[PDB]
Amino acid sequence: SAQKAPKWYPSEDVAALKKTRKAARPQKLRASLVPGTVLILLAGRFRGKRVVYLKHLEDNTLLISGPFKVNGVPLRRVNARYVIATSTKVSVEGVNVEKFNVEYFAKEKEIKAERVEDQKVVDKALIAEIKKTPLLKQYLSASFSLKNGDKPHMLKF
Amino acid sequence: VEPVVVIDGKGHLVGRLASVVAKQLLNGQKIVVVRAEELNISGEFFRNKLKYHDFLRKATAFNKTRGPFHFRAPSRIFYKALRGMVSHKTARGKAALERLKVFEGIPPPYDKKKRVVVPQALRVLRLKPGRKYTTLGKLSTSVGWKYEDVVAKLEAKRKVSSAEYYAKKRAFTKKVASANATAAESDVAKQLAALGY
Amino acid sequence: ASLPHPKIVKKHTKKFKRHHSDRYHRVAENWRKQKGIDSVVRRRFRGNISQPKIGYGSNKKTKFLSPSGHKTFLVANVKDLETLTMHTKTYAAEIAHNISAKNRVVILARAKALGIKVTNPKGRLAL
Amino acid sequence: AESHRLYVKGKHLSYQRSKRVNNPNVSLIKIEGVATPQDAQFYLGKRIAYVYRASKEVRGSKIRVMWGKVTRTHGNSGVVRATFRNNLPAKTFGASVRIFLYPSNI
RNA sequence: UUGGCGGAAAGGCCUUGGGUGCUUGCUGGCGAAUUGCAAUGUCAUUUUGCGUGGGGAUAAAUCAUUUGUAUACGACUUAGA
RNA sequence: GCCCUGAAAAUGGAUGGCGCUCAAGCGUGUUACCUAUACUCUACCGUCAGGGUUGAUAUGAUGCCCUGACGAGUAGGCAGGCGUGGAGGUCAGUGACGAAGCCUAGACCGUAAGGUCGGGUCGAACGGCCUCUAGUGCAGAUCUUGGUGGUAGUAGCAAAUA
RNA sequence: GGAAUACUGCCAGCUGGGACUGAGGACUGCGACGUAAGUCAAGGAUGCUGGCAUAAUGGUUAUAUGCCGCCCGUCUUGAAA
RNA sequence: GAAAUUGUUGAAAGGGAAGGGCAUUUGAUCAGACAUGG
Ligand SMILES: [Mg+2]
Ligand SMILES: [Mg+2]
Ligand SMILES: [Mg+2]
Ligand SMILES: [Mg+2]
Ligand SMILES: [Mg+2]
Ligand SMILES: [Mg+2]
Ligand SMILES: [Mg+2]
Ligand SMILES: [Mg+2]
Ligand SMILES: [Mg+2]
Ligand SMILES: [Mg+2]
Ligand SMILES: [Mg+2]
Ligand SMILES: [Mg+2]
Ligand SMILES: [Mg+2]
Ligand SMILES: [Mg+2]
Ligand SMILES: [Mg+2]
Ligand SMILES: [Mg+2]
Ligand SMILES: [Mg+2]
Ligand SMILES: [Mg+2]
Ligand SMILES: [Mg+2]
Ligand SMILES: [Mg+2]
Ligand SMILES: [Mg+2]
Ligand SMILES: [Mg+2]
Ligand SMILES: [Mg+2]
Ligand SMILES: [Mg+2]
Ligand SMILES: [Mg+2]
Ligand SMILES: [Mg+2]
Ligand SMILES: [Mg+2]
Ligand SMILES: [Mg+2]
Ligand SMILES: [Mg+2]
Ligand SMILES: [Mg+2]
Ligand SMILES: [Mg+2]
Ligand SMILES: [Mg+2]
Ligand SMILES: [Mg+2]
Ligand SMILES: [Mg+2]
Ligand SMILES: [Mg+2]
Ligand SMILES: [Mg+2]
Ligand SMILES: [Mg+2]
Ligand SMILES: [Mg+2]
Repeated sequence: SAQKAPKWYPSEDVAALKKTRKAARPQKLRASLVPGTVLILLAGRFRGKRVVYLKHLEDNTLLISGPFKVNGVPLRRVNARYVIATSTKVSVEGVNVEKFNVEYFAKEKEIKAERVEDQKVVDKALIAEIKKTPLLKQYLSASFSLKNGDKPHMLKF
Repeated sequence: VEPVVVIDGKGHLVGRLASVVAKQLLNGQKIVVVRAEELNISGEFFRNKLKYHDFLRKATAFNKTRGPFHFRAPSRIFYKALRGMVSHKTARGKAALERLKVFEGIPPPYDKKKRVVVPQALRVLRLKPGRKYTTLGKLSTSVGWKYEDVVAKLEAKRKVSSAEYYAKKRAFTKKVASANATAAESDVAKQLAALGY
Repeated sequence: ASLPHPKIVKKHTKKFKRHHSDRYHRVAENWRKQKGIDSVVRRRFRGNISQPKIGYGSNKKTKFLSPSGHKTFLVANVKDLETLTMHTKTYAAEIAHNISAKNRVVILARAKALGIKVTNPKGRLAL
Repeated sequence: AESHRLYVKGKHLSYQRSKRVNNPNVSLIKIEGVATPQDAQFYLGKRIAYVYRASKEVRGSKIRVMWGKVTRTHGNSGVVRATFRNNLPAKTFGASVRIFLYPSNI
């Protein structure tokens, strides 16, 4: 032959995995993520956009709204770890929000009419609350950018 | 933090200033040094005149041409102290040194641009009072430099110009104050005040 | 088409080229350990060629594995090939260089049939 | 919005090194605005980018990025250490670099 | 566009007159999504070749030959419509 | 105590260099920071040691499996292996539909000696495995024979009248 | 006279940020919390989401960049000599 | 029909040798993957 055949050959039986022990416990957010808190997004498509926190969801994310009619950002998912939690807050008492969950955003282009109509519903309430305080509406439309002489490790936000 | 930093090297101590500049380059900050002839050196004039003469007496015996090169101008004296603190024989070295310009007097592009000082190299700050020291431009004509009077002449001329520039500017900021006043005490004023502004 | 096997680590991938094989043509690249009394290599001064020692010995569990997943087995004909039937997630075939163009169509065939992998198809391959 | 920047400006100073041996695997970054280690703690873990130009287009782009994060403080004056996925080119000592505000705990 | 000033490397600076876009000084009407939870994003300026439409300008150096204020050879210095 | 004198040698030079004067000097003290092949934890290789285990039960019992510790090296000792000519045996082994040989910043395997493969070139023979055997591995020996460079288009080709 | 505080030490006191690792591969062990059924951070990582197609990534190679590297062989206490 | 050595073509680098080590940029090159309803 071209080579003396092996004397062994291992077992082609792919074995099972050991009973792993990693429960999946809930994620407690940091004490600065109160729903209705204005958030600075730091990455992705709407980086720099100032934005209002709506709801923790089960894939650890945050429900964001913009609101759309203020700065163009939709009801959206966002990861806590790419967000500066500012120290301004809007009341979120008038806002439904309980219909929104993971499966809402589920990958099942065009835009559903539901998304569009839900937007207006949630938005108009937030916009209603935003207007009770001056220059908050503008502040939301302006983008955040660090300036010459800003040192993040000092700034309050 | 700035693209270029221009240093009025007046009243500074040669090697300390040299030192900060050599680091500033190696980290990629473009630097121009100006008024290199009003650079200071600790110790009385004679000592440094003597020290320089040592430097002079060093030359390749078989061909003084390839010998250590004794540059006599203040800029060039100062550039020596700097090169000594950079690894100039490597590309990184050369690159750093290409971010540096040194001038005697302050020539035209810079003459109308802000210069800074380097407090940790300021003679007046560092040197103990009473302690004697040396002026570079005076050290230089001492050991051969040819342009001490030509620079002083162009400097006095720049100084006239720069001060009428300043007289006019100071007269303008007066105006904006006496423009301001009206709104210095306005309602918006008070609101800004509430914020540190 | 192959087993588990952990992430194949290689530890030291460059060749080990005999000292001064880059100096003189007469000195082959094939490794040879420096013996001479002063030699900087044998004495291991900083900044020289590293020498082979058992520390580079590869993981017992991913050793001999080609990137695919299988130890390669030299195969010179059909019967040679057919040793590998049961052990198809473990080995692949390399058709010995000296196998005629016409015979390699056969072994490629039977392999196909048997689900056996071939490391070097495209043999003396037309087109 | 003349300003669009969501990062702090950095310079690439050195590899980690002794007097005569360098470790390419770690880079010493100098974060603008950071004087002391106490400050530089803010940025630990935060992602760095070096951004360079090329000739060959890739993702329809002639601009590229080398990514990595700030990992530990260095020395007494706010210099900080960093590892990148690959390892910065050393031609880049004294080049600009970018330190982002994420991962955030603000 | 009206005046000026700048020669240290000035190649830049102030000033006069309108024209034009923007104006977040203020008050409204719209837009943004789906780039899907970060990757991937504003394009800066060098050269260099080609393309067009306009304005423009229309030579010299070398080889060779020659001089000998020059010369080992190159080089130097002359001369030739 | 520090500083000054005492203090003179031959290329131009050395607190390592620059340069430093309430030091970047001398004495002392307080903290922080940088960094070896060392120390601590973990993966992997090997070596050594201790243990489990063919009880009827497919594929290595010089094996599989569990555990701990250790790793510098000339001269030198032993061990495990790689490569070459020829011999017994066996793959009813490869081959003119292309052996061997050669070339190849092409591929894969081995810590390594090396092995394997593609493309090219070629043209009649040649492998693997168990063993046997030695005229068995080169960088050196002012080694042997042969072949070739740099030197270099260089020294030079100027005695004897033309 | 009654306190505070510093300094030092202890806690099987509570907590934030950052880094490297994830070997093993059914079960068997020691526990923990539970009234219980059960649950667990208890003899070694899982879960969720996303990216990649003449590509993400990895190997080789050339070059550049930072640091580092004297000529081997030999006799010798000592060799780049 | 090897090597030394050489011409040509093509690629690259070169401020008083060249060559080597760790690391990465940049270029060239090369891979390992494959099977899921139409
Ligand atoms: Mg808007
Ligand atoms: Mg001084
Ligand atoms: Mg050096
Ligand atoms: Mg010795
Ligand atoms: Mg370091
Ligand atoms: Mg200039
Ligand atoms: Mg990112
Ligand atoms: Mg003459
Ligand atoms: Mg003497
Ligand atoms: Mg001397
Ligand atoms: Mg002493
Ligand atoms: Mg001291
Ligand atoms: Mg002390
Ligand atoms: Mg180690
Ligand atoms: Mg040993
Ligand atoms: Mg053998
Ligand atoms: Mg043999
Ligand atoms: Mg023989
Ligand atoms: Mg047999
Ligand atoms: Mg052949
Ligand atoms: Mg024949
Ligand atoms: Mg034998
Ligand atoms: Mg013989
Ligand atoms: Mg012999
Ligand atoms: Mg030989
Ligand atoms: Mg020899
Ligand atoms: Mg020898
Ligand atoms: Mg000839
Ligand atoms: Mg001749
Ligand atoms: Mg002769
Ligand atoms: Mg595992
Ligand atoms: Mg690929
Ligand atoms: Mg190379
Ligand atoms: Mg060196
Ligand atoms: Mg060197
Ligand atoms: Mg002797
Ligand atoms: Mg020796
Ligand atoms: Mg022939």
